[PDB]
Parts: sequence; structure tokens; C-alpha cells
Amino acid sequence: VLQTIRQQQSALNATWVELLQTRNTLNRAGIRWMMDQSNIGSGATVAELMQGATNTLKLTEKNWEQYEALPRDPRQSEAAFLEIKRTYDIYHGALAELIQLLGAGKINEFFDQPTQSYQDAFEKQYMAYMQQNDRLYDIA
Amino acid sequence: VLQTIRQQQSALNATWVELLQTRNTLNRAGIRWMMDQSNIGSGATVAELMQGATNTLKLTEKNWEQYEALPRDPRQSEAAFLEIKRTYDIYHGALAELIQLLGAGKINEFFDQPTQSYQDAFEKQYMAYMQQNDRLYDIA
Ligand SMILES: [Cl-]
Ligand SMILES: [Cl-]
Ligand SMILES: [Cl-]
Ligand SMILES: [Cl-]
Ligand SMILES: [K+]
Ligand code: NA
Ligand code: NA
Ligand code: NA
Ligand code: NA
Ligand code: NA
Ligand code: NA
Repeated sequence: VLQTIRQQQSALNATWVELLQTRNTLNRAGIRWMMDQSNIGSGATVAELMQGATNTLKLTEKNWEQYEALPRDPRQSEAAFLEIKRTYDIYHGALAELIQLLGAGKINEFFDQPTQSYQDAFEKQYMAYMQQNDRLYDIA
Repeated sequence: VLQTIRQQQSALNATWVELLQTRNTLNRAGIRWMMDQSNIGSGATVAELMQGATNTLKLTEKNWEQYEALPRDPRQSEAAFLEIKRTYDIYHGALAELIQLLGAGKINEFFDQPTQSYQDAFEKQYMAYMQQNDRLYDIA
């Protein structure tokens, strides 16, 4: 009912969060990488931070696949779902690419990547779709 | 009453989400800082990143005061809210400290701060608060 959508919402939202956690951890690995170049390294290591971001990006893919396999109400928009998946797939792909640039030490390319646009296109769709699902609440 | 929950959950989630975008932005700024100091600055500027971070930390403050003023059902746990507040206030205050540290060139104190621990601690209370509200939705 209003619970099949509250449950589909929560799945999607754990994808959002894990993407945002992957992104931040990766940007931590960036600082440490830069410090190591200036031999002022300290705290968490590049290798450990990359490990957590490999972790949370895999968690991201698994949270996504669970949100897809959830059922959809017919009253929900199929173009919406497909636009959610288009932006996710760019965003996740972008974070998967950050993992490679850093391992290869491509700090500028790493940092010049417009992850922020990819994320914003995905956040745009997320916010729309939660409005369309909150409406389904208002009317049930 | 069921509507008053989703409203709470959405206000609190919006704070979470924004606490995470701020952390990522801050870490972006430290990479760029490090880069400026090594004369390989590219991408977005420290100044642009620090003003996004300043901006999103106020949105978090605001998102938070909106969640707080939403009426809390009597079946919801006053200790649970109090513990969210505790971990929220540590986490928020910590990202505020990161703004001051980076402004001051204090990159090691920036990178060393145990932000993860404050985030984890907030996320623990948030995950538990949701499962409770979700069991509570279930009942009704
Ligand atoms: Cl590069
Ligand atoms: Cl961008
Ligand atoms: Cl320092
Ligand atoms: Cl920590
Ligand atoms: K991890
Ligand atoms: Na943006
Ligand atoms: Na929300
Ligand atoms: Na600098
Ligand atoms: Na910029
Ligand atoms: Na603002
Ligand atoms: Na407090």
C-alpha cells in the first residue's frame, strides 16, 4: 500500500546515502594522497580510505539493485523510474571512475571530474520522485 | 499521526543528507588547498568550495530546526530524540570546526579530526530512530 512505496523510497534513499558516503571517503583519500606527496601524511591512509570506498560503492550497487527489484505501483511514473536510473548509472559510474584515477595517481583528473553535476542530476530526479510519492500518500 | 511521522522522517533525512554533502565539500576544499600549496591547482577553488560548505551547513542547521519543531508523537522516545540531538550537535559543530581549521591553513588538524566517529555516532541514532518509526507505521 503506502508501505510498498515507503519501502521503495527507503531503498532508494539508502542508495543516495551510500553514494554520498562513497563520494566523501574518496575525497578523503584525495587529501591523504596529496599529503603523502608532501610527506606530511597522517591519520587514515590512502589504501584504507580506498578500501572503504570500494566497500561503500559495492554497498551502493547492492542498495540500488534492491530498490529496482522492489515492486512499483501502477500509478507511479515509468519515465520517472527510468530517469532515476539514468542519472544513478552516470553517478555511480563516475564514482567507480574516481577509484581508478586515484589508484593511478591522477589527482588533477580526479579532482577536475564534474562529479557534482552527475550528483545534482541524480538529486534532481530523487527529489521529484519523492514528491510524486508523497502525493500518492496525500491521496491514499 | 502517520502523516506526522513521514514528515519527521523526511525532515531528519534531509539533515543527514546535507551533513554528508557538507563533509564532502569540505574534503574537496582540502584537496584544492593542498593543491594550491603544491602549485597544481585546478578544478573548483578553495573559496568556491568553502562558500558552498558554509551555505550547506546553514541549510543543515535549518533542516534540523525544522525537524525539531515538528510535533513528536507521545509514543516516540524522548530519550531517542535527545540522543539524536546529542550526536547531531557534535557532528554539526565538528564540520563548523573544519571550516575554521581550513581557513587557518591547519591542514593536519583538519585531516586528523575524528569526523567519521561523529558521523558514525549520528548515523547509529538515525538508523535506530527510523526502524522504530517504521515499526510504528507498521502498527497503524
Ligand atoms: Cl591528473
Ligand atoms: Cl560540476
Ligand atoms: Cl595543521
Ligand atoms: Cl574517526
Ligand atoms: K567502509
Ligand atoms: Na550543484
Ligand atoms: Na527528506
Ligand atoms: Na593553501
Ligand atoms: Na566551483
Ligand atoms: Na545557506
Ligand atoms: Na547536544
